[PDB]
Amino acid sequence: MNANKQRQYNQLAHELRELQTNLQETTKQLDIMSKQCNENLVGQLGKVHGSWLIGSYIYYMEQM
Amino acid sequence: ESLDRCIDDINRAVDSMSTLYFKPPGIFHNAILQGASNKASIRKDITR
Repeated sequence: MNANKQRQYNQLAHELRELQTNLQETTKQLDIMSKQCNENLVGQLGKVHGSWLIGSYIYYMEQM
Repeated sequence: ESLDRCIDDINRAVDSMSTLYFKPPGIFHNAILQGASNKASIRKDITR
């Protein structure tokens, strides 16, 4: 086996392990981001504010 | 004397009644109430 290719493959393995760790971190951050978006941005803020706005719209449209 | 000072107290009290001023309503009060007063009123206000 060629020693140069040996060192190339070792470097490849190290870089791929670094990639794996970085992707694990990315997955955690994306899970947190999804939690913040679906549950809070639209789940609580969006739903409540939209409910208020549509209720007011209906009230004042029936009061035309 | 004491009866006279009580007369003065009554005069001061009724004077204070006269000086009392209750704040008249403002702008959006009138706007929303007339826009919720009567059907003709709400139409006139939504026009205005």
